[PDB]
This record gives sequence, C-alpha cells and structure tokens, in this order.
Amino acid sequence: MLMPKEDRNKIHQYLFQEGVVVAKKDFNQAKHEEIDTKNLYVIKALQSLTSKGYVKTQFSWQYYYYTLTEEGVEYLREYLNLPEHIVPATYIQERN
Amino acid sequence: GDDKKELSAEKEAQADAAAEIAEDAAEAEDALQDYLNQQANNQFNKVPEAKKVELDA
Amino acid sequence: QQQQIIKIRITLTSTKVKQLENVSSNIVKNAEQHNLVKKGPVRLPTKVLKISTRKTPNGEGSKTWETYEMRIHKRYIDLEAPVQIVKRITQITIEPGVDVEVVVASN
Amino acid sequence: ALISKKRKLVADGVFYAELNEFFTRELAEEGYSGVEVRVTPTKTEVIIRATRTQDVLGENGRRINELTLLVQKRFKYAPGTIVLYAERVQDRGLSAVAQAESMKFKLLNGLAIRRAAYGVVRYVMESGAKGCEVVVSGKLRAARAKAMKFADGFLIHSGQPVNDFIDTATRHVLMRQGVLGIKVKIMRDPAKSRTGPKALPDAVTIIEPKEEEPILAPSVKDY
Amino acid sequence: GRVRTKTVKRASKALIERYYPKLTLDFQTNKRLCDEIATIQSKRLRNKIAGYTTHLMKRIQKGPVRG
RNA sequence: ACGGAAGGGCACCACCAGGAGUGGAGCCUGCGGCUUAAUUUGACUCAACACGGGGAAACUCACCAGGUCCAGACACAAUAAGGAUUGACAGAUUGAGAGCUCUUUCUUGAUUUUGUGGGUGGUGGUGCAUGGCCGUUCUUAGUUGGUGGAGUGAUUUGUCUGCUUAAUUGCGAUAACGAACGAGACCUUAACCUACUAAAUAGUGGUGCUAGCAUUUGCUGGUUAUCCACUUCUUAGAGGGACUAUCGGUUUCAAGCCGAUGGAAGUUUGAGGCAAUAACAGGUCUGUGAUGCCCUUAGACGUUCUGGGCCGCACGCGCGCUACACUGACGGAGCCAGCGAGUCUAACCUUGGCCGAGAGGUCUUGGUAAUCUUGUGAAACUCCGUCGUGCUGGGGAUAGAGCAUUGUAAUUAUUGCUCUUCAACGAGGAAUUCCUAGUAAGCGCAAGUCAUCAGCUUGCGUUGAUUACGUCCCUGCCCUUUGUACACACC
Ligand SMILES: [Mg+2]
Ligand SMILES: [Mg+2]
Ligand SMILES: [Mg+2]
Ligand SMILES: [Mg+2]
Ligand SMILES: [Mg+2]
Ligand SMILES: [Mg+2]
Ligand SMILES: [Mg+2]
Ligand SMILES: [Mg+2]
Ligand SMILES: [Mg+2]
Ligand SMILES: [Mg+2]
Ligand SMILES: [Mg+2]
Ligand SMILES: [Mg+2]
Ligand SMILES: [Mg+2]
Ligand SMILES: [Mg+2]
Ligand SMILES: [Mg+2]
Ligand SMILES: [Mg+2]
Ligand SMILES: [Mg+2]
Ligand SMILES: [Mg+2]
Ligand SMILES: [Mg+2]
Ligand SMILES: [Mg+2]
Ligand SMILES: [Mg+2]
Ligand SMILES: [Mg+2]
Ligand SMILES: [Mg+2]
Ligand SMILES: [Mg+2]
Ligand SMILES: [Mg+2]
Ligand SMILES: [Mg+2]
Ligand SMILES: [Mg+2]
Ligand SMILES: [Mg+2]
Repeated sequence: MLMPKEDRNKIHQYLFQEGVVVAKKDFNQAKHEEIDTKNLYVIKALQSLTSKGYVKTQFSWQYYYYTLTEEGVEYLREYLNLPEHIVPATYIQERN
Repeated sequence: GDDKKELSAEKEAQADAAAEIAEDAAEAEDALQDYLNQQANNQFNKVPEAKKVELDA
Repeated sequence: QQQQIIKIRITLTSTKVKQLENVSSNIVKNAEQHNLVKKGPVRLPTKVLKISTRKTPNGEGSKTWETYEMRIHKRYIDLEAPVQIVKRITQITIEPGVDVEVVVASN
Repeated sequence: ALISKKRKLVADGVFYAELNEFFTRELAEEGYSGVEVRVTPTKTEVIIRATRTQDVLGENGRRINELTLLVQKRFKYAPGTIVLYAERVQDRGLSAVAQAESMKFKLLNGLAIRRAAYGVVRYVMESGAKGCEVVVSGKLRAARAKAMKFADGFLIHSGQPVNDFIDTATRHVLMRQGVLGIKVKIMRDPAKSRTGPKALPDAVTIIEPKEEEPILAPSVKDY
Repeated sequence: GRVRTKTVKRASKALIERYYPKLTLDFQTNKRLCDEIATIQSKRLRNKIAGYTTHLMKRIQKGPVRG
C-alpha cells in the first residue's frame, strides 16, 4: 500500500512491543484505538506482513486478530535494527 | 466406499479406536531472554540521536 | 476494633434458579445462622425476554414462526451487618452465573 | 457502566457467544471444546476446555499469553482485569464437539469415509456412551450429493430428555471439490448423570420383595 | 381418548403380580405405595400408573384377569 | 415405487348443521402485464402472490445516468537517488470547495510505479455442483433388533380379521414370546391451594396526623415510613392436586366409551415446545469472512460519491382496510384490560407546569425500571341527548388552500392537524376461504420494523354468540388387496 514511513514504523514498533494486534473490519476509521494511525493503514500493513509469513491472521465477528510468528519476530528484529534478545511479549510479567 | 469392502472398513476402523485408547492411556502417565521494548527505548533513550537548526528571512 | 451497622441491600440476578436459589438461601441462612436483622429473599416478577422470528433463512414455505425466550430472575435480600461480615459475605458466596450487586444507603 | 439488567443479561450472552466463536476458530487443532467465563471480584476468569492444553500454553507460557492479549485488547479489558486458564477435559468421548472436529481432522487428513466415521462411533462407544450418531452430508469424489448415517446403540429423539442427555454438533469441512457436513450425536449414560435425573422419564423400576417364612403361631418377646 | 399406554399397564401388571398383600381398591393409598414400593420418575405417570393398578385390583375381586 | 383396479378408514387446510365473510365497490398492498434511462431480483397448485422478516425519500441497493478511489497481498523483473513515487493553492474544467482532468511549479523520498506471474474483492452465474437452514409429505403413525416358527435364498413371521384410540393407542385373535426408536412419558404456559417460606420496588386491616359530609357511634378521602400487625388479594420458591375418581349404564362385561355426583380442573384437562426412518434435483450461493467451479478484476460485475429508479399505469390476479347505516352516525357523559418497551459513555420511555383550536411547542421532572411513564382512565361497550330514512347527519375516495413534526434532503406530494371539496358503494354473479367454547366474530392495545411512516405481522387482553359433538357425499391423504415388462421407479 502507499503509506509514510512514520505510520509504517508505529505499527511495526507496536507489533514488536506487543506481539499481538486487533482491528475491527472498518476502513475510514481515521484513527483506531491504540496505534496512532489510519485504521486502513493497520490492516493492509499486517495483511502484507502476513502473506510473507511473519504474522498469523484470524477473523471472526468482524475483527481481525493478529498473531506474530517467530520468523516474523526475526523480521521485526531487522526492520527496527534492534539486537537479538530484544523483546516481544514473550516474557511472563512480574510474577503475574 | 462399496459394501464389497465394508468388512475391511470395520477392522481398520476398529484399530483406529485401538490406537485412540493407546494414545489416551499413554496420556494417563506419559513423560531469561531479558531487555523488553518499553525498557530498551527508555534504556537507549540517552541522546546523540537528532539535530535541529533553520528558519531565515 | 472496627464494625458498625451499615444497612445493606443485596440484589441477586441470574437466569438459573437452581444456582440462584442456591446462592439466595445460602446467603440468608449463613448470615442468619450468626444472627442479624433482615428481609428475606424478595422475588421480583420473573420477567421474560422474547425474540420472535421466521424459521426460514429466506422467504419460501408456509409462514412458520418460532419465538425464542430468555428467563431473567432477580432477587434482593435486605441486610444489616457490620463492615467485616459484609465483605466476608460478598467476596466469597460467588457463583458462575449469578450477578451479585451489593449496594449501600438509606437513599 | 450503567446498563439495565435487561440489556445486560443479553449482552453477557453475546460476550459468551463471540468468545466461544473466536476460540473455536483460533484453537481447532487443539480440540477446543467450549469455554466458561467466571465473573469475580477483581478478575474475569476464562476457562479453555480443550483436550490438549500443552498447545494452548506454548513455550514457557506464551500462546495463552497471545490469546489473553487478543481477548484483552478487543473487549477493552485493562491488563489484569481479564485472565485465561486452559483445562484438559475428562474424556472427549462424550463431547459431541470433540468428535466433530475429530472427523474433520480425520477426513481432511486423507482417509476413508467409512473408516473415519465408523472408528469415531466405536471410540465414542468404548468411551462409555449410551449411544452415538454421525452423519456425513455433502459431496465426495463424485458430483451428486449423498448422505450417510453412522449410529451404534441407544439414542432418544423427543421431549425434554433431549436437552438433558444428547449432545449435538455440526461442523463444516471444506475440501477441494465442495464442503461436507459432519454432524455428531453423543448420548451419555443417564445412570451416571451427577447433576440431574439419573434416568429417562420412561424409567419405572419395581423393587423385588423377599422370601417370607410365614405361619409360626403367636408368641411374644420381652425386654 | 384416554387409552393408557403399555408402560402404564405393564408396570401395573407386575405390581399386582407380587404385591397383592398390600394394595387395595383405594387409589390414594395404592399411590403412596408406588413411592415406597417402586421407582417411577414423574408425579404424573405415577398416578397414571397407580390409577390403573387400582382398576385391575378392583375387577380381580370379581374374577381373574389375564396376564 | 406406481395404476385412469377393489376393500376398508382418517380431517372444518373435507363435507354435514351453521356463523363471519372474501368474490361486487373505494382505497391499501403484493404478483402479472404494459411502460421505462432504469422501472434491481427471488418465488407461481395445496407447498408463489401483507412472502425473502421486503413498511425502498439518502443509506439500504442489487437497477439506471454520470463522477472518484485500489483497500491490485506476496514473488521476479523494469525503472530510479541526477529522483522509483506522493500531494496541491488559484484558474480552467465539474452536479460538486474532486488537483478527475489541463494550464502553472512547488512539494514529496523508495512507502510506489510499469511488466508478467500470483492473489484479491464481487447483492456477478450456477440452490441442477454443495454445506447449513428450512418448507413439504406429516392436522401423519410409522421404524427396528434379540430368542423362536417358514423359506436354498432375497425374505418373512413378530408388525394381525376384529374392536377400541388423537396414536403399531390398546384389548383381543395368535408360531410367536417378549422389547427399543418414534406416539406416550417429558418440558413450558394458563388454571386450583385462608396449607409452607416472605416482602417501603407487592397489597390488607389497625393506629397516629388530617379534609368533607353528618352528627349518636358513622360515611368518603388525604398522609412512600409516624408507628403496630397480618399475607386473603399481588409476586415466585418449595410442596400438594387428577388418576378420566365415585357410582351407574353400554360393550366380546376386554380395552374402552357414555351419563350423572363430586371436583380448581375430567375434549391428549386447555394451548404450545420437542419429535424416529425416508423422500424432494422444494426453497435459500441476495444472511453469513459457509463453500466448489464459471465468470469478471482498473474505461471493474471492486468501492464510494451526485441524481433518478424499485411507487412508474389502457388493464388481469391475491392478502387486506373502510363501508353501504336507525343492533346506527353524531354529541356530551359514565369508565374498564392484558402481553409488552424503554437513556452510557447518552438523548430512550415521559408524568407535571405553562402557550396554542389542533397538530405541536416550551420549562422542568421520574425511571437502566414490580420503584418512573402506567391504574398504560385503550377500544368496542354502558347512559342522556340531537338527527329520522331521504346516497341523509350513512360513506369518506378524489381534490384545493394553510399551519406543524421527522430528517442533510419531503417535489413524484414520509406522517400529523384545519377549512373546504363529498365520489363509488342500497349486502355484492359463477365461484371460494376460516372456524366447534372464553372458540367465531366484533374491539382496541403492546412488541417487531422504526430518524420519520402500519391499512402488515407476532402476541395480548376486552365484549362474547349461532350451530355441530355426525358422516364418507365432494375433496384430500393414509391402510390393505391386486397388476406391473417400472427399480434413474410413471417426470
Ligand atoms: Mg420416546
Ligand atoms: Mg412427545
Ligand atoms: Mg356447509
Ligand atoms: Mg356466502
Ligand atoms: Mg401469506
Ligand atoms: Mg445512490
Ligand atoms: Mg498487478
Ligand atoms: Mg493474470
Ligand atoms: Mg458473498
Ligand atoms: Mg434443491
Ligand atoms: Mg438444500
Ligand atoms: Mg433460479
Ligand atoms: Mg381439527
Ligand atoms: Mg433356517
Ligand atoms: Mg405389515
Ligand atoms: Mg397467598
Ligand atoms: Mg359437575
Ligand atoms: Mg428445482
Ligand atoms: Mg444461504
Ligand atoms: Mg416493491
Ligand atoms: Mg358514541
Ligand atoms: Mg394560534
Ligand atoms: Mg434522572
Ligand atoms: Mg362521516
Ligand atoms: Mg352526503
Ligand atoms: Mg410502532
Ligand atoms: Mg412486511
Ligand atoms: Mg410385486
């Protein structure tokens, strides 16, 4: 799709920081809860990011549920430059 | 499937349930990476990371 | 040293009378078995929700209809206990299916 | 907040329905078999009745993490306020659902139609069922649709006991030619019922007397 | 119509077959018997049963009944 | 399985004895037809036609007249940092304050572009490729196995002349005995509990406080807590109750059926929910991010935006609504229901107070509700009048002028009110539907839809009949018997 690198990074960042993403199937939502960009930006960014492996997509009652893979983790590892043993939400919180 | 082979269904179908009690009886005993991301954008938050000067006329 | 008469009303609302009557008398006798002052389970009109629809996905056929319904049961019990037994009575006595709502106040 | 118990109690049903939906997709290959969500002081507890919780959990506890996060993000729960717990289920032999997606993941696994279903019926019966029934509607290898019944032992079809004793589930298996309908019926032995009536309303047992040795002229005992 | 089903008359039969000492021409007490003396499942079907074990009990007094 | 063979049955989707009608009229509404830029489409005997919850002003939306966008993943190639690509002010252009496009010349920074391959969306096709769901057969009573009897065998007997039942419901007959699915049981609802547990979100009596009338004590109110007490009414928990009981007639003195007495209740107690095996090329790809394959895929069958259209009117058909009056219209006046529903990250149900003939407005207010709207003071209906049989004061179609409400938008007139205009229709041919007791018919309500709109539907309660309580004549279907050269089963 056609989108500024700003809005690009914000997603990709968010995906690494979280590992998981959700987004109702609506386009023209201007900005969606959490990630500060166009809703349409989220979905077609992920969807791209998916069809190259990297992330699992799921649908159900109008909402898109995104799972990052492992090979994707390595890819976000690149696009953000960050070193191995970085993050993802693959930690077990405090003692939670 | 034709009824000309239906004996060999029930048999092969039985053994399927045989192995499905094997797997479920064998399942009646059977047999770090730190840093984070909001803590590394605040860790590598020390400067030397930009530049700013302009505006004239 | 704490405690004081706090004048309490517990609404109990659910859709499964067995659990709901369970939790209702269970609360009424457990809190009574240690002596209080109350108005026992006040059953309000079991009200019923209705959805009335055609069976057919499309339009064809004789016009069979088929109303579903959902039974909502709600109950309140008026208590007067002190702070301790209150929160003792609310945190536990829980039940997967019975909405507990414990308010306060004479207003 | 601030709802009405009318719009509330319905809404909660929707929440269940949508949750159960999203799980039934995201956790097939793990024999997802239903949820139940506990509404507590502090938390909201969700119990994931799947047969295979090792693959619900994942490496040192991920996946269920992903799943929470998902479930979390969507309904706008704050971290902590929602919590998921996976739980294996006491025999899959009497869960209609368990056997449905068994078959999907049996036929789809390149396997006979007779072998698949017939095996399924036998495992369910060996699992201590009172009776079982399986139906394959759809089109298979030839282009006119046909439909087979597979059913062993005892099942009832009418009245209230329906609700109590038989467990129904359809599943849509999506193959190369077209899609089939897997449809399962498991009937649990009523004598085991635990929470309910332990017999059909047809059940009317006569208890058996005793061999009396009568006569013996009067006489009385003293104490 | 009110033709009693087989389960009714079937149970009725074998109740009268082994408990003629006990039982009467009184439905009321033949009823109370069925609680103790058998396991039914329904309040309804139990009367519907006891009622007809009472009918038979009644006519037997005036000659045999087959079965 | 079928038959344009015979024999038995079953049913107000059959008739009988009747009722209320439709068929005639005006309009409402669906279908055909025609017309049209388009008048989107499915469906056509019961089992298409107030059906797709289909009451379309935009949306919906599929149609038509035109205008934007890619939301064309990913892979390779091509281009290319000297710029692969993005955007626009004014102007022209345009329905348009769309940089659509062009003039002009800044901006942008590898996110795209061009090429193939590969996807993708699609209310595009196919319901004669399917799932799922549903309708129909079915207002039906059918289906199967154990041990035994027959048959080389498929098979059969059980599962049957009869009688009985709503029922393969039973009794009885009996090479069968004894059973299971389905029917029944069951579950929900409406009925009965001065028995049980209670209640300022339900109501009663007493007592305070208090108004009126009478006075002799009384009578009718007020008073969400001023207190005391109770659960008859109301509410919902647990129990109970009916089993066609008692007795009598009738019957193979069998199942049963009928009658009287009792009873809350005695038509499966009344009404539903569920409902075996099997069939259909029933319907639905236009509910589905259910799906095969076909088709298209940037001048798009994608999508959005602007406007029109689905309502278009010589006419054929169907469900309805309002009527033709005096068992009435009108006008005051009495004044009585039950199922429902309602506002949070909000503008729902609305009491009350003013203003206005009205529709409505405006100020407030209660309610997330047994607490407030609401006792939903609803409608028929009951009463005292005015009209007097005259297309009349029955009837209110068509039409004019005005004021309001919903909505971004009301013209092809969304609805509401007022004045006026005052049609057809004098009980409706051949035909044909629905119906057996709180039912029919009359009557209004609430809920679905819903911004606004019900002449529809789903339930609800109010007033409350006549005539059956039978048959097999018509119709419809079931069961035997029988024929068959059918078995893809008379399409
Ligand atoms: Mg049954
Ligand atoms: Mg039944
Ligand atoms: Mg007649
Ligand atoms: Mg007539
Ligand atoms: Mg119709
Ligand atoms: Mg349009
Ligand atoms: Mg391309
Ligand atoms: Mg191509
Ligand atoms: Mg589609
Ligand atoms: Mg079809
Ligand atoms: Mg179909
Ligand atoms: Mg067609
Ligand atoms: Mg009838
Ligand atoms: Mg033999
Ligand atoms: Mg036969
Ligand atoms: Mg009472
Ligand atoms: Mg009487
Ligand atoms: Mg066809
Ligand atoms: Mg469909
Ligand atoms: Mg139309
Ligand atoms: Mg009047
Ligand atoms: Mg005025
Ligand atoms: Mg308020
Ligand atoms: Mg008039
Ligand atoms: Mg006139
Ligand atoms: Mg309305
Ligand atoms: Mg309609
Ligand atoms: Mg023959």
